[PDB]
Amino acid sequence: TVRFGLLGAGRIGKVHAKAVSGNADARLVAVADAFPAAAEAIAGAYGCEVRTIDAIEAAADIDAVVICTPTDTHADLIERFARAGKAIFCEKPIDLDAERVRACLKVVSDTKAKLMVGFNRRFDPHFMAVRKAIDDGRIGEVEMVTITSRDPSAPPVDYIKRSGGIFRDMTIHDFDMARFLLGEEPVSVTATAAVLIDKAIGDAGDYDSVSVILQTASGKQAIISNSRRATYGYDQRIEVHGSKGAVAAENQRPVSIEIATGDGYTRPPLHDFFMTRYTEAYANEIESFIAAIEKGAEIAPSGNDGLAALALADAAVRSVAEKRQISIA
Amino acid sequence: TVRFGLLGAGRIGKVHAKAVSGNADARLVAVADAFPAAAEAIAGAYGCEVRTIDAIEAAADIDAVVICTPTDTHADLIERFARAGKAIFCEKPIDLDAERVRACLKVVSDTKAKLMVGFNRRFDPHFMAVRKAIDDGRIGEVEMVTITSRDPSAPPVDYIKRSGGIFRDMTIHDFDMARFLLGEEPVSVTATAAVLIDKAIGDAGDYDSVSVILQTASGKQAIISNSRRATYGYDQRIEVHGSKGAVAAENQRPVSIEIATGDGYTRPPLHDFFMTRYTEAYANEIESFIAAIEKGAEIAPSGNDGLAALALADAAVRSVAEKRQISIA
Amino acid sequence: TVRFGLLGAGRIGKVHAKAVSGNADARLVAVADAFPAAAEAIAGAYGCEVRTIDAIEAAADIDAVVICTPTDTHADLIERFARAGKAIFCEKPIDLDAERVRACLKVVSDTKAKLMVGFNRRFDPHFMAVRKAIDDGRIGEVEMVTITSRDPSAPPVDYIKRSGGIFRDMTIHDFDMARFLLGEEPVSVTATAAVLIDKAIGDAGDYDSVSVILQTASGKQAIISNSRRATYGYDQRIEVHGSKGAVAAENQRPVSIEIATGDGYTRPPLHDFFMTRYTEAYANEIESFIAAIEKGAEIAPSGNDGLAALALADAAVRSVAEKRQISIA
Amino acid sequence: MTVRFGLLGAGRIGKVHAKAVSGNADARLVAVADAFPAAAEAIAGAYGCEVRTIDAIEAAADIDAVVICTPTDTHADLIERFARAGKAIFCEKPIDLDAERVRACLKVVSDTKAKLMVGFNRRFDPHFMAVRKAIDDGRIGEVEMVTITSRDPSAPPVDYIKRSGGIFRDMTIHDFDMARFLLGEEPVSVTATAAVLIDKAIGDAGDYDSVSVILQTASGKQAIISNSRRATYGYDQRIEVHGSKGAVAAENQRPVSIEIATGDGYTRPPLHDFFMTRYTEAYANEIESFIAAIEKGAEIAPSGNDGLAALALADAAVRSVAEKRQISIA
Ligand code: NA
Ligand code: NA
Repeated sequence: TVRFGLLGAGRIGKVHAKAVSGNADARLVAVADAFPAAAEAIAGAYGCEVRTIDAIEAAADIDAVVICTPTDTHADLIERFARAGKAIFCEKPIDLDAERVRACLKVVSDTKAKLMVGFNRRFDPHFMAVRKAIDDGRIGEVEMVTITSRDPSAPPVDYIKRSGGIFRDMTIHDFDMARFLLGEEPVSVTATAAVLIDKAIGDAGDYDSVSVILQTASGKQAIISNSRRATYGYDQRIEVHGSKGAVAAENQRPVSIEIATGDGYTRPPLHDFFMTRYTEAYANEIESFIAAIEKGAEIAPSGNDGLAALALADAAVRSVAEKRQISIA
Repeated sequence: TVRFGLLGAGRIGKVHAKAVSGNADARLVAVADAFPAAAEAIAGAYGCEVRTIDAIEAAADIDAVVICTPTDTHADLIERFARAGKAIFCEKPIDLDAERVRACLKVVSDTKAKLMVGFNRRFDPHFMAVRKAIDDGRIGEVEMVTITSRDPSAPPVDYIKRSGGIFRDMTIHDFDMARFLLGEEPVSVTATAAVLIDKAIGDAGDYDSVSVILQTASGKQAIISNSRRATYGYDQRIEVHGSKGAVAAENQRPVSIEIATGDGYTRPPLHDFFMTRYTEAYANEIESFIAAIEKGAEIAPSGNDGLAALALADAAVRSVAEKRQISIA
Repeated sequence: TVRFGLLGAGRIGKVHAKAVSGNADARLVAVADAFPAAAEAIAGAYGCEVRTIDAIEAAADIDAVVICTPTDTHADLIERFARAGKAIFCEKPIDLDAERVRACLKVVSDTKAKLMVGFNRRFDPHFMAVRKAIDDGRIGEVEMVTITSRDPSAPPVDYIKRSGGIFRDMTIHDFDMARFLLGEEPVSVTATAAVLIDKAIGDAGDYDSVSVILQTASGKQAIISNSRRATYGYDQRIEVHGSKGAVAAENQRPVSIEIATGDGYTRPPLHDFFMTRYTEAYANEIESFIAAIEKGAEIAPSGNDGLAALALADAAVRSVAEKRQISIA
Repeated sequence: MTVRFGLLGAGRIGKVHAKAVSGNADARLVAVADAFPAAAEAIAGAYGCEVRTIDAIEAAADIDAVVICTPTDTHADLIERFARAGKAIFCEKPIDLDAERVRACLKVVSDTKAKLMVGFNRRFDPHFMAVRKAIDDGRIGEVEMVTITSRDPSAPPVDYIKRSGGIFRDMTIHDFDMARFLLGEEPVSVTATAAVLIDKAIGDAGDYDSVSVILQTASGKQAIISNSRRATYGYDQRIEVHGSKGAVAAENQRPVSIEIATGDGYTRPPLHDFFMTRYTEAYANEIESFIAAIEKGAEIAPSGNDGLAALALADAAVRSVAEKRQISIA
């Protein structure tokens, strides 16, 4: 069985701890975090040791690591763990700077490391079923993709300043989803953006409401709509229109009931955020990773996928600034 | 009693006739049409006269006209009937050339004439309830609009050649819808396009699958998605995300049943023909005209709504060709 | 051209007058009612005559009659017009007393008259589609039928006293629906009942909340649920489970929008009034009556359908009182 | 503290509880038993617990609680034995098919102050719980009329049918419990109909496969229940409650929710095959509630009396079909 070390014991870390513990072929061996209480919290809940990042790098009883530390640490930590011969799962992003990313990937290649990036949406049972429908020919040739993502609320200002901006922090999942759904590469990005929700996000130099169109060489188009706040919860919809039809995945909620009164028919709001919306996705993610470890199996999403997504995000940022379509090729 | 002349005895003409005839405050006095069998059938159906356009224009027993003739006759007809002192309902568009439309409206302004343009979707009960919800404060401030429209099949190449292209012929309804749903004027347009469905359309100098982002001065965004072909029928969706919540209108189908087997739960496809989808909007549209004549209120959608829609289409054509964001004057 | 007399100028009469007039194969010739002004308002609108019932019965220029007068006149009027050789459409029921109904139908049979009873739900587009799915074999052999009907508001006591009680007045439509969906005769009825909504209904000797199970000789079962009051509107559902799958018809509302907030996703309530739900069914029913006259066609729903549905109501009453399953002779 | 569990029975239902016990943070699966050692071994293999005998689990100091997933004819005796041995007991439905036997069993459970929860897992489903909570919160006013539809993907085999006590005792039993859960009051009368519409071999075995039931309470509230042994579209599990101020319903669940639209229509996937995947959250919540009962001493629901009450409704349904009349509940 595959022995895991977890780095980062915050929201994202907890979600991965659960997934690892839930997986029958995986053992969660140690946790590390800057805040010791935060690693202890997970150590208790799951019965694993607390350790330093250094110690996990050094330990021969760690086959793989899961990196859920802050954004600034990622590229460094991947390189370190690839040097030490660990299989690596790293949460988005590899880095905010595309050149730093390329450097980090050279190391992975040179060390022959297994790296999976965290685009968890590719492992959602619902979104997977959309992709399998496309693969089975149910909608013919893909033509037009529509992706709408709305977070329940914006992060605080401090996270925004470090985050790399909405396109890189939020829209990046959707850029990856567009690549996942289209079946081929976007070669052009045009984007609009505004600050409609909270001035303070503008003051920090970010946007909170963005719209994007990507186009491939064959003309297929993907439209992305993003908003940092929705009162009804975590909006996560995909839709693909094709020559033979369309396929969509509806929004998920934790509980599905309906109450009818003179005021109408009411169903509950959506999941608060990724923690509960993507529980099954996290389990499928870890399982894929394990298959990619214990067998020599194709890793996806790869380091190449994290870069391509950032490339689109960078190209969107510029599109907004230069008020025009930005080539990628 | 409002005395009507009808110019155009085709499919739409037949509908508007039905509406006018059955309205208690209006009478269909005469019909004019280049197809003499078509004008005769309507005359027989509603016991009114067949007249030439000239006779209807010069007649003293006609208070208003419904213009359902081909697009290239619209501007000229509007000017003539304004000068003759009739009130005018014209089917979209006024003309295809912005410059021509401007000159037409100068004539409507100077004659002080009543002109409604046929943007029927403003009169759809479902879309009207969406706008009403926004008016009632139910979603707070409008932030992001998404509009999806897909026809059940492409037009024939002869129709395409005199249509003025997808942005002017199809998307024009969505541009108006966007203005209807946004609080505000769009001041920028950006667009992508392709020929995904039938190369005969690309040859004829047109696109069949287009995407459009519009932004207002306050930064509000509307996204428009159009496809000329959808095997599942006539797809007409609007959604508006706001600060307090979101509102949307659902697709319509002629019967609401569901059959469940080992293959799944299946509901029928949507309407296979636009006129069946919009039977109520066409009725409300004329009813509203006839009512706005009598009390003599100011009219929407108006000539300028006709122009603004077209200019937005014009900017979309440029935006694709110039691969950049185009500003509205 | 089928020439009609309308007997009864209340709200139902007005709707039926519309249907007859608008039909290319029918003319509304005369209208009777106990209140002169009611009859005059209809006749005047359709440019036809006010006549006495006696005159319509004697008249050689009347081919068919629509009966919309009070229930206690139906059996007598049907007999009269059957003897007079007119085709007959009668609003339910023939009479509240099954022996009286049997007498009426013997006269109908000896005179070889044509009689349709107004079980308008058989002509609803949605319920017809369900029945067509069954006829086409899409659910295999019918096994289990579930019918739910709930009114928006309970009727006033004076309505109740002349209604024959909930089973004869309300459930009667569901009993006919059951026969229509089962495609074979129920032979047993088991029912329960209560006064849950308004004690005044119980004080008048009636119930407001009832449950019924019908079973056929082959063992197929239909369950019926009825409530006199639902704050969410006029609930009318049918479901049929069969050997290969199941089929259901969904509730109808005036507009199809949805608002999402932190309180959840809310669709509007159902129609608040029954005639608004059944617009098309009333139109189809009359259309189909007129086509059956033009042809020499077999008229359904027939007098016998009227009797069969009442016999089920009578058995339900007795089942409630005697706490047992009642066999239908 | 950690609750130490012995599992008795390693079939389908046993596997589902193994998973739920395993998945719970406060519990450890220590021992499995089964009459077929391969089946037990398989569960021991996959979870790293021991294969013991039932006698051993009974005598074991290192067992706090048992989950009884053995055949139905062993339930009442096993409950009495583990009650006397001081284990907390979770028992899959039924306690017994015979109400007098159930009564004798509950007397032993009461005399030994044993903790017994019976397996009406539907009460722990997040969707059904939220229906009940909405009713508790007053969102539909006073309950008036309940409608429950349950349809299995396909019928069990004849050998199972013959030892099952028949469709009312074996299938509808869950819906009788659900009706009591939703109504808030006891049914006092049962009237039912039945037939063999699906497979004549069920009828030849003395059972029915398609049944309809109406329950009524003293205040007049009514519950209609519809059951079919076979639905091509999967495991149909719906509840609906009409009240004075509105209605509340839980829709069916399916494993994947997508929609494909073509000229043929808009198609969503079929439902869950069976209880194994439909009720995974419910089985977690149930074990969680059982542990809470063990840890805090809270009174248990679904209790022994709830198992008895559902069986008494089933017995009344059987009589109602045979006698063609409404049967009152003692
Ligand atoms: Na006529
Ligand atoms: Na555990």
